[PDB]
Amino acid sequence: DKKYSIGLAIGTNSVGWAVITDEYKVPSKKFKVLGNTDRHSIKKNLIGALLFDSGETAEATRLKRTARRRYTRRKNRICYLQEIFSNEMAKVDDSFFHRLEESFLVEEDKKHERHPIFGNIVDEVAYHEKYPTIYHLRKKLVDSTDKADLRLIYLALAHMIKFRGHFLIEGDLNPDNSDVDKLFIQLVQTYNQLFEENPINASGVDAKAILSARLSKSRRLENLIAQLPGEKKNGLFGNLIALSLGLTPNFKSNFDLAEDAKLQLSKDTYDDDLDNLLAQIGDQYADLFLAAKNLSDAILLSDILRVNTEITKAPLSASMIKRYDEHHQDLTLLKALVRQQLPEKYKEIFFDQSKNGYAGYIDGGASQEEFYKFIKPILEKMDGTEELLVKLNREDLLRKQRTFDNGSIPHQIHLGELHAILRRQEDFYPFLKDNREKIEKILTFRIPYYVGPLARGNSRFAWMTRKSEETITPWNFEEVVDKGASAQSFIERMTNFDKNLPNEKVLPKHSLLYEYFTVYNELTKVKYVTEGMRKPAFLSGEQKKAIVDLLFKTNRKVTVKQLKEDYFKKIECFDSVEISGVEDRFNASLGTYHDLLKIIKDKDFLDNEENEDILEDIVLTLTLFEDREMIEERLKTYAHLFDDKVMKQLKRRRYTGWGRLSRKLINGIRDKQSGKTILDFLKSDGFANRNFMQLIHDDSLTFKEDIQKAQVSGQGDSLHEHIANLAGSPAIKKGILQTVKVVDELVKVMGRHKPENIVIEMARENKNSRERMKRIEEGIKELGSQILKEHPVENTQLQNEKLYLYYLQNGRDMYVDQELDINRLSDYDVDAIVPQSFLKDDSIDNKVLTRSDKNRGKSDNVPSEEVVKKMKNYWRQLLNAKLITQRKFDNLTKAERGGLSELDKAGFIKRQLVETRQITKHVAQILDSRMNTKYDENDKLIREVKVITLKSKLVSDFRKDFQFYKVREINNYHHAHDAYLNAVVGTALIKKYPKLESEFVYGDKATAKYFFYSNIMNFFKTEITLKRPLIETNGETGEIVWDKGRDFATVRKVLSMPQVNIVKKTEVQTGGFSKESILPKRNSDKLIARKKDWDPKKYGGFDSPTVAYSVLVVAKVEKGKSKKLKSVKELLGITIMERSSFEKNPIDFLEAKGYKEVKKDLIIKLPKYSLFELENGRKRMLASAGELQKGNELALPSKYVNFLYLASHYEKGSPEDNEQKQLFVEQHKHYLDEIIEQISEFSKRVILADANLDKVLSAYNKHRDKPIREQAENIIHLFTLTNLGAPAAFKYFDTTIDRKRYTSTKEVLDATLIHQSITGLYETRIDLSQLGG
RNA sequence: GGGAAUCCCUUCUGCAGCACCGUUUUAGAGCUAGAAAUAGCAAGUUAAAAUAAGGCUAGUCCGUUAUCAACUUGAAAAAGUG
DNA sequence: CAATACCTGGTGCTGCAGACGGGGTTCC
DNA sequence: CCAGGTATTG
Ligand SMILES: [K+]
Ligand SMILES: [K+]
Ligand SMILES: [K+]
Ligand SMILES: [K+]
Ligand SMILES: [K+]
Ligand SMILES: [K+]
Ligand SMILES: [K+]
Ligand SMILES: [K+]
Ligand SMILES: [K+]
Ligand SMILES: [K+]
Ligand SMILES: [Mg+2]
Ligand SMILES: [Mg+2]
Repeated sequence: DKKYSIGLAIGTNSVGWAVITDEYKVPSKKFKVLGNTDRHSIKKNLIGALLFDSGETAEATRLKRTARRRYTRRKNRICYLQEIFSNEMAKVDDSFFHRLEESFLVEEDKKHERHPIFGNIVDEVAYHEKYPTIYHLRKKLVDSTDKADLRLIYLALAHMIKFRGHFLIEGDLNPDNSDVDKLFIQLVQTYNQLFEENPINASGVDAKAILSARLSKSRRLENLIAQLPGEKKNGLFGNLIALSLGLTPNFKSNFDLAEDAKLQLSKDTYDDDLDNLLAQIGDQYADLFLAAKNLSDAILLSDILRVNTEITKAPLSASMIKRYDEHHQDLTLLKALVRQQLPEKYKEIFFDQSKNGYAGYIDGGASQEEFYKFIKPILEKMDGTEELLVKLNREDLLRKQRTFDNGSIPHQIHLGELHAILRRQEDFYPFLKDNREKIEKILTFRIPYYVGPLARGNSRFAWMTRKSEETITPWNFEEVVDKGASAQSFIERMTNFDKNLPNEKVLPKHSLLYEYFTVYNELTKVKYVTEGMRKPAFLSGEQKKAIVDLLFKTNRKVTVKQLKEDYFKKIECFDSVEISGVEDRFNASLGTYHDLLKIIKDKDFLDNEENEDILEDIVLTLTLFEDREMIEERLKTYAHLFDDKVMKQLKRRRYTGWGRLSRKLINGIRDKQSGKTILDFLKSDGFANRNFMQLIHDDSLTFKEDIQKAQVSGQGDSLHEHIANLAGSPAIKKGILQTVKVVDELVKVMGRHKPENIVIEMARENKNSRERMKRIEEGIKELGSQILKEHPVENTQLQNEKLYLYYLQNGRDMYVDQELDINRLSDYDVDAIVPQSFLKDDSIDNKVLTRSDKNRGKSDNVPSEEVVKKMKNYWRQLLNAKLITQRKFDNLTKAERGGLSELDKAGFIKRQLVETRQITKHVAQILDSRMNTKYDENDKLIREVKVITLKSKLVSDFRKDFQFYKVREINNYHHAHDAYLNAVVGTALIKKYPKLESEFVYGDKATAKYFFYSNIMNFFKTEITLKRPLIETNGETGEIVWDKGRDFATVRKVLSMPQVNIVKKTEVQTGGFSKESILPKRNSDKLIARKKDWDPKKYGGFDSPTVAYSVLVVAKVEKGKSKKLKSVKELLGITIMERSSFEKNPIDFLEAKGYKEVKKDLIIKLPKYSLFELENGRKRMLASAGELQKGNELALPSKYVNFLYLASHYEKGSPEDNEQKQLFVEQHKHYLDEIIEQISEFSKRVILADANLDKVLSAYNKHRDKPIREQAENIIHLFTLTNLGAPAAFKYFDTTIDRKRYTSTKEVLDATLIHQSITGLYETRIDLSQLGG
């Protein structure tokens, strides 16, 4: 009675729970029932499962929040411009902005004339005739010298400001890198300057048309190279052109380089990458690569601007007008062609918005892509459509001006047109001259990402600090906003403090002191032996100093070969030396030292300790800030120390990331007796050579004492705060908090008696096609492969394992250097790099596509050495293209390092059994600290409750070994059953082997451990491979842990119990008010106004609102023309938008809806999934205010569940055991009819879907000659009809059963409402029939 | 067992700053023949404004995450109840 | 009222911090 | 993908 344990199964949508006794039995209690029914108590088994909707991330909320801010600020830009235009526009047209503001209104509601620009129909029609698009007006106002109407000037400037373009490019544009011809010519000039003996004849080469052509980068490269005889695309000039076109050329073979020189102008590394390449071949080639960069800028701009820039200063608007003119010409030609050749199709093409013709393209919902797909065969079917087809395949036919690709347009182009119009019209309007830079600033200004929202103490997201308390504008931003303090707070609010010194900021990752620390920390544990030496020796202080000065300060990376040859041979005169503590090359390195040595070119400055501070500060500025102007402002204090050239090169250098220790810990605090810092000991510590860990843990030093003193205790978090700050998915965090609440309630159930053990098991948890396609595109263009050209793929298709592996392997076998056939993927094998017997990893990271798995070698180990020798280079190419990860490459190449040792296999099995994920440890810590709170005489924790953590494989193997099978589709009982089995297995496992507590309980020979952990669960078995007692006891205590004659029967009876407390968490719905779609006007009271005065009957709006929670209303409503009061009882869905109004005053809200004399005390708040019971135990859940969900569980008996598992081949064993299971299936075939009858009785009692049940019965009687396996597999599908929750469709073979929905909630108003606690053991039942007259 | 620093990374959480579309109502004089029903043709590419209703704290801020059985108290926060 | 069937905001970019899981060097 | 809103049909 008093002693019990708890089993828990923590999932993303469920928390299973069970209470067990000494004999692994589940108790049952009488629980009091509250309410107004005649039932005063109820018998409950202490087993169940809480169900809840998934916890959501904050991402969608954040995207909507930032979009909201962007809409507000766009409006503010327009408002700034209008404030500038106010007075003079009032002189010209005192209602122009008023007409713009009310343009959306219907004429009935307009307070001014309905024509926006000019206020009369003649002028308006004339305007549209002269300027059919806004880009016509923009080009005119840029080119013309005449004084223009102020309203048209405003419209042009406002159109530029409202849709200003991206900010991906820093600086200014059109810096004479505009022409592709001239930059190509200059690239030829530079190349011919370096290679006089090998010049290129570029005469007659139309570089403009070739490089700006609308074709793939590689195709344009091929076109240009074809125009150059004796020049190949992978030559030097070909690689430069490929770099300008945006490809990833490898300049290695061009310059006979050893280090691969892959360059892409888009990658962040290029600025350093080039500097690396230029380090090997010299700086004579710098001019060449920079000329190629200029050419790249030219080609990128030629993508956007398709017009000659010498006829107009508005090339973008001119290109839009080109779109318009070609659209007009081609539409005229297409209309004439269709009239002549296909006159019957003309109406469908140009009049039917429902079809994807021109009518649906302009008036319907047809996109440019859909319109091209619809009209492609029509153009092919006709004659004279040759050039129209050319334009269609170029995606340049009948184009609009506002299109999806206009995202390419940089803001500098709109800025050029804006500045041009201002320059034209400031000659006539003085306020345009005085406010020119102001309007330009309105277009150009961005709030920096490091500043955040410009709040004033009412934003939990803001961090900006102001230099003065006044309104921030785009023009006073630098003066009002403290950009320095704001940018510093942006980082320091997120960065960790030193854990050893909690009040000390952490050093920058690339700090010189930090890398000195890391290098000395690694170097102090290096040992070496020679011949005459008796014992390996540490490196002395002088030796480490010499190694740093000779190797670490002359090479970016120091290898063990460099250590042996460049020091031990050159200095110590050793011909042979054995090194330990480092393999291949040192992990740490003085990278910042070499960066700054290249930049400032003063090694003595870098080595002088007096400059330490300065250098540190500099790196800090390069790490703390990312804006080059702010970096310049901060480095200005050291301008006197370096040349202007060095200062510029220093500006361009930037670092990211932070270390993990503070400067005060590394080189600040000093040991009391020695007076030496941590770094001082790392540089020299006699013959002990203590490292960081030893230094801060040595009781003979002051470091440990000072670290203990420096720790501070912050304000303790709450349970919810602690769980929220955990590192994990918000879904599993929701599960964790629910688990803790379940444990608290269970302890209260057991009379505040704490359990003996708590066994917890956390489920392994596994758009995305977009990320996969991004990976494959990047890796293939980085690879330089044409696999996407020769074989096109949709991102969705990549959800196929084998095809995704095909593209990740560039269509090649991973074990044989051969090509694979896409059409033969069904014949190929997917192989685990490390076998799944050892590592149960089914990720693409551990899988590989090969023709035959036989070719991997031996199945017991990692791929053989022969395969590695064959395929290592191909694997390295796949690695550098990110097509395979480093771990995948290392597992693939482990055979050359000995392959899998026996220790590796032992560790793999141990991993399969012992849980090591950090989040599970955090849950165990939470439970352990809540259960165990007292301390003993030695002030050590008293662990009354053992928190055991198990992995899912233990209970899964238990179920499969002792035929306690699970079928998830039958019902939700399997969560509770998993919890029960977790408790049983964990308690029994630690009872049998107490020494396992260290492995399995929270708190403080390889063949032998492999054998042991593989045979840890054999004590449950009676006979193993190739016998054991029926009673299993503990060896030392003699206590019984498992009775194989009685306890298995207990587990069976527990899993057979029909009454299981499955509780669906009732939740108030939150989030969006309704569907986002802005529907057109319609006569319906379902439409919701998008603005207070926008009557949806005239303006359209939203519908489909989400009900936050329903409310039971008992009141009277007026009836008929007489308004006679009639008593009612009904459900009112309070929408999310209505919730605040309803809660502020419920009576006023309800009376506004029409209810009179509302019984205030009878108002019942009913969230989603509110439980109601009707007749014959039939239950419903509240799906909404006008729909219900299935509220019952189908407790299918255990015999039928195990039969369904075995018959369907759900998941083997000995062939004799296989045939025993097959013979049992065939001997119990009648279980099929018995299961169908169980389902039918359940559906007639509870589901009440006459049509669906009859159709299912007909479908079952139709496929009775089908194989037993397939019939069982589809019986599994049938349980969707009876599953708890929302109805859904399901297929029995090819017969589709659509969901029967409960579109009415009238009945629950007279049924019994059931309020359940979190476990469901405590209930309050309210007979709703006793409400209302 | 647990933990630390470094290397190669890997995956995910949280935050800020932007762009392009979409949609919605209005504006872009449709014409001719019919009494009209309708028929024959012309035309189409653009813009304004909104983009959670809105809020007070009035900021170039905030408004979709997390958390929530019932009951007794409680203004609430919370505690308590089988 | 029951069956039925439709519908459902999307794309692209920049910058930053952190923990996580897992191979390796060294330690507590 | 779900699964609740909506209108159409009856
Ligand atoms: K009017
Ligand atoms: K050629
Ligand atoms: K369209
Ligand atoms: K190494
Ligand atoms: K930085
Ligand atoms: K100077
Ligand atoms: K919520
Ligand atoms: K939700
Ligand atoms: K509940
Ligand atoms: K590690
Ligand atoms: Mg707004
Ligand atoms: Mg638009």
